[PDB]
Amino acid sequence: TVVGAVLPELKLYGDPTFIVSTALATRDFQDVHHDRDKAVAQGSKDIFVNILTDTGLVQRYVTDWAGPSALIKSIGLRLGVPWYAYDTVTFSGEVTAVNDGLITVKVVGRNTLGDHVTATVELSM
Amino acid sequence: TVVGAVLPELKLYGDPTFIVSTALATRDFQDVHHDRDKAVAQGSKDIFVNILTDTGLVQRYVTDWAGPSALIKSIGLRLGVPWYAYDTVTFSGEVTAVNDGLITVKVVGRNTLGDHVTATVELSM
Amino acid sequence: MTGVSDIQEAVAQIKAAGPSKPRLARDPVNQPMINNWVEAIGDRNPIYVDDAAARAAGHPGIVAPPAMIQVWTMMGLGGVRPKDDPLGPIIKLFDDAGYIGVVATNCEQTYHRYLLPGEQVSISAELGDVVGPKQTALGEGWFINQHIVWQVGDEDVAEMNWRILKFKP
Amino acid sequence: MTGVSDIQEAVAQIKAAGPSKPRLARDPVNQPMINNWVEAIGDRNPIYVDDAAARAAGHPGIVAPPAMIQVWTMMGLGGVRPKDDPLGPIIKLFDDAGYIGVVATNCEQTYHRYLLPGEQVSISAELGDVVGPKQTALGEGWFINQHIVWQVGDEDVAEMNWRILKFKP
Ligand SMILES: [Ca+2]
Ligand SMILES: [Ca+2]
Repeated sequence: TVVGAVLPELKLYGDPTFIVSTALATRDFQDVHHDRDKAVAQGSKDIFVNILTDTGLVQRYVTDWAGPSALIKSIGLRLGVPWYAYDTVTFSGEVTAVNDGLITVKVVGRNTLGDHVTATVELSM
Repeated sequence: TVVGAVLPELKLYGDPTFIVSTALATRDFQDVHHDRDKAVAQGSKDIFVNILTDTGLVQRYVTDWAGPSALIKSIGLRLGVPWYAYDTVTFSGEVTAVNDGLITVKVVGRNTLGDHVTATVELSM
Repeated sequence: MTGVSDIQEAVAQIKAAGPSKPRLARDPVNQPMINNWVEAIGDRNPIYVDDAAARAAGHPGIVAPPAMIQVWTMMGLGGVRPKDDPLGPIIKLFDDAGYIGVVATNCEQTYHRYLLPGEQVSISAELGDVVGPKQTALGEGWFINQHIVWQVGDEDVAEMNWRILKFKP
Repeated sequence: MTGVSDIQEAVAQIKAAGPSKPRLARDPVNQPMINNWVEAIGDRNPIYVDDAAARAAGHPGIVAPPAMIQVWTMMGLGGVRPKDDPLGPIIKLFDDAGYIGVVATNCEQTYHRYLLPGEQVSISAELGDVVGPKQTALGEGWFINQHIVWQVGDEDVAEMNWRILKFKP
């Protein structure tokens, strides 16, 4: 691949089943990802996607494009606006670096509230 | 044990985390056990405890009393009023039969709405 | 098609197809899912989590909770029943006849023996008695029984007879 | 006790205790929990679920998703951190100083290799740089870094550097 190559888009609808099932599949039982009343009590609008799911989706997004042979070396997240129930995050990608067979991808996940997550991913072929 | 023996009481608070975590631990992803808006849309007051969790609690309630050596032979449920978020179910028990080393227990789970579940359990020592 | 004698005939037609072909559980009986379940249910019974303890009560080693039998073969997120599951045709039949509502009324499970981690379960389903029309608190309806058998290989290890009410609201 | 030079001293005191003693994951890397995760995440990468496919890409057999590393050692329902986890003291320190709010800001994970079903992971945590006080959109606060290492036995297999902001709302 080349620097400046853009990954295919991926849009994900954050319905409650998605938010709850991903949080519990990452064994994250914090009430903010499945209990709306506790989320609201703690000052959030609704339940929201957890950080481990962010990591997993970023990983998925890059291997969706790179394919099965890709070896994920690192995933770096800068956390942004919340991904609340019924919001849609759009992942966009751009290759930023290629060197010694080590690829670096900048990933941004955007929803209605703005930039939900910014990610730097390092991988092999 | 003897016919007419009463089991110790067990009260369970159905907070959302309990309702959601038990449903997903029984691999029941129906939206009525974790998505309040879908539950309300389908005519329910709130999310509610699923039937597989009922079965599991009835089992737990009887082995809590009978102990580790008990062999559960059968669990029969007659389904009653819903167990909604924030309602408390009280399990009460009564031994109804003893014969040939086969014990039969009648279990009732009661909450504010009334009889949530009625159960007949058969076990060995 | 049209009416009660026709509903009886359709039920008989579904039954004539016979039980669904055995469907294998996603996973064998396994300790991580046992752990998730006893964690959430709050059942501290030692025999589900401790090999040594699952012997004072007379088992070989850790056994799965009997009430987990249905968990192993749950369809999962977004799963769709196979075509030969009689549940499908029977719901479709009664929905079309106007009995659009549904509630479960009874669930009876029988456990022939305890299962061990590593054992893999299959499920087969058959239509049982279909009774109706009857007048109920929720309206006129038909009570439908389904009979489920779980096997480890060719060994019958558990079953479930459960009943739903399909009704006119 | 009282003030910034004292907060710096307290941070140094926590660091002097050293990293938490390795805590073992509830389960080994295992296929059922991999299945739950790829199911929910919607990642269809064949190497997580098919031994044969986890070889065309060059692995021995099925490998766990790298991003699952933190999942294996999650505390679980109602779990409580051990006393030697520096996270505890550091939150307590800043809460008492009035920096009662918290948000995560950065999470960086490094994967030295892929893990295989059956491998069992341990986790150790250490306090990294603590920087403050700083003026932020959420108010005055301190940025706290924590450094996590995962091992299979004595082999370093992954790490996480993550950062939180403890602030006055
Ligand atoms: Ca049988
Ligand atoms: Ca390292």
